[PDB]
Amino acid sequence: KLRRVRKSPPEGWDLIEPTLEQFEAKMREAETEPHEGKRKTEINWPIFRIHHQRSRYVYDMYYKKAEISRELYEFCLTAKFADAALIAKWKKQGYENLCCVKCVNTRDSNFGTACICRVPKSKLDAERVIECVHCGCHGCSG
Amino acid sequence: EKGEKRKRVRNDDSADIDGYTGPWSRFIDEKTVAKPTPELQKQMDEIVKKRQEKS
Amino acid sequence: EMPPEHVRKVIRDHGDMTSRKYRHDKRVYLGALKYMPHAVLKLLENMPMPWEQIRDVKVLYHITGAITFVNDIPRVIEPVYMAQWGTMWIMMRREKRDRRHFKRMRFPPFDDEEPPLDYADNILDVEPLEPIQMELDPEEDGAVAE
Amino acid sequence: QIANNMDQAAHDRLRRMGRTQPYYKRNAPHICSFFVKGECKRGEECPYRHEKPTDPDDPLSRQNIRDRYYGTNDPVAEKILNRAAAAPTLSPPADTTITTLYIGNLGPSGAQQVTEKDLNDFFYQYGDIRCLRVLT
Amino acid sequence: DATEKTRMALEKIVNSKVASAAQYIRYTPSQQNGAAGSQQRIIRMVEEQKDPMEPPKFKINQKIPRAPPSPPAPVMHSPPRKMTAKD
Amino acid sequence: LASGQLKLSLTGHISSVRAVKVSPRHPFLFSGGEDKQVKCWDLEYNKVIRHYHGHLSAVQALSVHPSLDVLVTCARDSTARVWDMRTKAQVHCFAGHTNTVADVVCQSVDPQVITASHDATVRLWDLAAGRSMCTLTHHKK
Amino acid sequence: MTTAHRPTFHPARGGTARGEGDLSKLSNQYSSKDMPSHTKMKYRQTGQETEADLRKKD
Amino acid sequence: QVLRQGYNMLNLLIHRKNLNYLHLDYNFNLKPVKTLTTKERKKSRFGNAFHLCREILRLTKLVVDAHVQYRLNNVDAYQLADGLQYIFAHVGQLTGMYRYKYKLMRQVRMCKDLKHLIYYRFNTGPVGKGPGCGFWAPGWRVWLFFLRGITPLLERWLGNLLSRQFEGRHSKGVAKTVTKQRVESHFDLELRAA
Ligand SMILES: [Zn+2]
Ligand SMILES: [Zn+2]
Ligand SMILES: [Zn+2]
Ligand SMILES: [Zn+2]
Repeated sequence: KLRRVRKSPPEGWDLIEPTLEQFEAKMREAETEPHEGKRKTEINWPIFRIHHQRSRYVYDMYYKKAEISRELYEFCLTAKFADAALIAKWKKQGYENLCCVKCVNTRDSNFGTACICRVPKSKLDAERVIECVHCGCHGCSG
Repeated sequence: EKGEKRKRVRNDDSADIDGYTGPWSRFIDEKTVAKPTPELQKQMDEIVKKRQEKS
Repeated sequence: EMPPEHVRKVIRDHGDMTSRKYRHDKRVYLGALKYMPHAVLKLLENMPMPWEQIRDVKVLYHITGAITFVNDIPRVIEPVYMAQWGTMWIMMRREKRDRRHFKRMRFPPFDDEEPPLDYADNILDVEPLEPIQMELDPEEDGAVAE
Repeated sequence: QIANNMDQAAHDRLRRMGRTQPYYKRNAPHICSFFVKGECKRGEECPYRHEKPTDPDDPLSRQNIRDRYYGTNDPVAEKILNRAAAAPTLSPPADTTITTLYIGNLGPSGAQQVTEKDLNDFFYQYGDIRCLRVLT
Repeated sequence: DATEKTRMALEKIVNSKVASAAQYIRYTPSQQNGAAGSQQRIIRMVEEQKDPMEPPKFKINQKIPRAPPSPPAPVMHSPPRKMTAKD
Repeated sequence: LASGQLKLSLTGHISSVRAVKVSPRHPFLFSGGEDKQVKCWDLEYNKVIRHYHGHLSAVQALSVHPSLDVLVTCARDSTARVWDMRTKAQVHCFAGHTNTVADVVCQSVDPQVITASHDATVRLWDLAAGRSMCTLTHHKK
Repeated sequence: MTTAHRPTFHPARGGTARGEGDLSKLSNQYSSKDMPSHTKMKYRQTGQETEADLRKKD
Repeated sequence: QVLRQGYNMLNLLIHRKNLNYLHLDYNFNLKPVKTLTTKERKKSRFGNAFHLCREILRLTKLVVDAHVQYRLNNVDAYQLADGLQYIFAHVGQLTGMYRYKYKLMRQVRMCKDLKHLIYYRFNTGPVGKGPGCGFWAPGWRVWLFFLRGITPLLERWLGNLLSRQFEGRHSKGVAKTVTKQRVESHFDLELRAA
């Protein structure tokens, strides 16, 4: 990754490097863990889950905590440490807990609806438990 | 009428590499595995055996 | 766009397609065959130029792993590109002038029974050795060097 | 064959045994095999049903689409036909000299009672009444 | 009028032959026990997405006898002309 | 026509040419033959631009529709076949007759196709539907 | 007796091959010449001695 | 991936036909694993769609393996570039493509012509004969323009291969045309019919 961004990490990369380096360890384990004893839908879920976490950590450091400068935050977007297109959603009102961009692509669904996990729980038959097939998200709206 | 929800074990600490559960927060109630009672097991054990005894 | 690891996982799990777990997908895997010459064409078009040690390419991949299409068209500014290959002519001549023995690589580079390598296990972590690049002079070539 | 069948008596026999209410339970999910195995690892997220299978000795568990379509050896058909045949019926007595029918459930006397004209109009439809006796 | 009517009628063939190699429906069922209280259903019919990478699904190398001909047209001849044994 | 002089001899059928029609609306000559071929000759090049393949035996006759871009052809295979003049697609096969179809003629109104056969019938065809809506049995031979 | 080496005494018939009687019965294998070709239709020019004008032209 | 895909995808076609006595090795050579009966050797005779696809995948593997060797740090950038240069000049000697498409001799010639063009300008002065001429771009381009036109051809051909492999072969009662030897028997048909 860092080879492919040419400039050096700008300012306080040491604050985020040990955490990002742990997400890398997580992601490689998720790639190589056996697909046996798991649903054909389940095995992809940790990938989307870890990719959500890592993007969320970079995002929270810059926006909520302000512990990294914009140049270091934008560096993480440039170095593909965080998905700019997922962070682009968490800025939108009503999307601030979105699990993955695949769940808001309405075009890919049979009827042109969003994913069911995007329905607010108060609008469900709220005893109902959800695990959406795209990522196992139980509900990510309200 | 003219026309409560459960609570979820949220841990939105994004740095908590092991502990974070964003959208994947379970309900605190959530019965993540279901197994029949031993009475129902014994009935259903013979059912699969009768199916398998066709051989 | 979505995580690189998704297609990697999918491809790795579907494996050699002998397992019955993905028996449903075998028929999709065959139907992709008529579009395989397209995937070859788009891949070789996007092959890195020798001054690039890695090129990242946009891919469009079947959700089931069946085919990967390199979705780019690689476009160049032809003075920059004529120039970039101009420097290659200089460097490669200078190497062939100056190398004692130029061992050409052996073809095929892998044996007929050698199974293909996995990018993640063998090639992702080994840092690439340097490309062919002319050392541009920062004073004379300063309009272009950076 | 079926567009033009006219046995109105057979139509009545069918009407009087067809289920009137729509039975919706035949659209519930399949029973969860992992729950039959005792190991449903999805818990309350499982869409499939967590309940007793049909006992495999009951012939209703062993059905074939071809049997049910062509109408041969269908278990549920035989369970219907038997119970429809077991229903009680009128049948005339061996006394071939008898041509009398008792009629009942006429209600009490007064405004609830059927008139003799009521039986006259309903029953002269079928044949020539020799006598009608009313017992209000 | 005949040319245009016939043209578009066989255009539908050839276009669908060289291609061979929201919307709703309001439904008034006759089984009036019905949907709850309703003389009519209304349903959204979406079209299921075809996978472009999926090959032809089913065998069509089957062969079966032709449909029997349309029933005999009466033969409508002039009466037989008698052949002599000389003929 | 006026002087009888042979302008051109066009060669290209494998065997006997036995249907020939000049299109009323196109610079095309259509021809078919005992070799099962049906050929469109572009008279602006004197060359076979299109083939219509599907006949199983000798093409007996063909007729070019007066107002559609449609060609109909008979054969010994007891079918008349209707062709899209442009895409060469077989828009209909008139599988009514029971012996070789000897003649066909086209017109703009219904019946757009009329066919004669060695089964001694004449048939009138609905060219939209592709079904014979009359059979004239009156011929003995 | 030899009888396999017989001619067509019996009549030929057809009209039931691939894609005849139903447009879905075309197999997706199609012949090399079935490609689209000559798709712009030519027509005869105006004033070609057309029938009604020819009739006028006694 | 494209090599894994293509390799898997040709293997499935072998196994779809139950030709389990053939083996497709990883460089895409198709080896019979046993001596073939007349039945087996007839039944397993794949045509030019399978093999031209297989040989295009062979070429692709030569290219990607040249890059993989570089990326394993066991070839340098100069040997990669010379290696790519060699591949695209000698496609007609590292692959069997010409067997399934003799018109490809047009491109084989053209990459031989560009090599003489490039080398005699490259090998000038102290730069002598021998390996190292890695200016691979002219040779590479030739095969991309080959692929431009072969892509729709194989798309159609592999479609026809697949469709009869899935739909079956409908071709009963297709009109057999009349050709050189068949003319004289066809004249006698139509004579006797008339
Ligand atoms: Zn999601
Ligand atoms: Zn979802
Ligand atoms: Zn969600
Ligand atoms: Zn379950």
